[PDB]
Amino acid sequence: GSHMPEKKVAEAEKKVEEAKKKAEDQKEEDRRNYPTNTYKTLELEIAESDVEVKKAELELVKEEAKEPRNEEKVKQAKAEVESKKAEATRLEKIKTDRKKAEEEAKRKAAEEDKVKEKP
Repeated sequence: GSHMPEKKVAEAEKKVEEAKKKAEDQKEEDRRNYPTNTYKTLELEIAESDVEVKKAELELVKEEAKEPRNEEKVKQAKAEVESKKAEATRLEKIKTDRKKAEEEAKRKAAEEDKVKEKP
């Protein structure tokens, strides 16, 4: 990392704020889809978990180069947030497992909506 590191953490924080803003767009789901209570939309929690690993990398860009440059501690912490990336990616399995489970024969072959595919 480094750069001062203040430079790298500040410029990447501006990015992590757009990342947070888009996860709040999927929160808009988890407050509009409460009405319906399908709300718990793993697409949100996937993005939010991986985005908070990205956040956590910016925190370690400080704790390398502010700092005693005990280079082992950023690297340790990368392996810990890599486990949290694996958790974000394990929710990516849950949205897929949901998708195949909630396919309650939606494709009745008589939905009429098929006209866009088979005119």
